[PDB]
Amino acid sequence: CPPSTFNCNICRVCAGYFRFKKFCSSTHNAECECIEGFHCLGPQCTRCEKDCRPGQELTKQGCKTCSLGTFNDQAGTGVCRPWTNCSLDGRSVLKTGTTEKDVVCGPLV
Ligand SMILES: *[C@@H]1O[C@H](CO)[C@@H](O)[C@H](O)[C@H]1NC(C)=O
Repeated sequence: CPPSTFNCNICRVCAGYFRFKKFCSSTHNAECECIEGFHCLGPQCTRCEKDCRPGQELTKQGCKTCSLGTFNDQAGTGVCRPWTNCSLDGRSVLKTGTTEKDVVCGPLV
């Protein structure tokens, strides 16, 4: 297919933020994937999106901010998880929660 051997047509080129997932051959077209530090945005991978910051998680529709009351301290990986509930643990709140940081509970009251 890169030399004219035509259903085979013209080969896709994977450059920049794209690299080759599957190389082109006589039987099939080349397939792209996103470079490390990036992920496919949409089902066909027409765009790449930068891996998510802390305070976000990777969904099927790209990076999304953690919903209020959840956090993700990891950069480029992990899931938004609920804040520690100090009250259920018999403790009080010493430092409040954020999208990036869990609540810090105090000593046993
Ligand atoms: C902890 O969970 C209890 C039980 O549902 C609830 O009363 C309390 O408001 C919760 N607090 C936080 C900070 O999540």
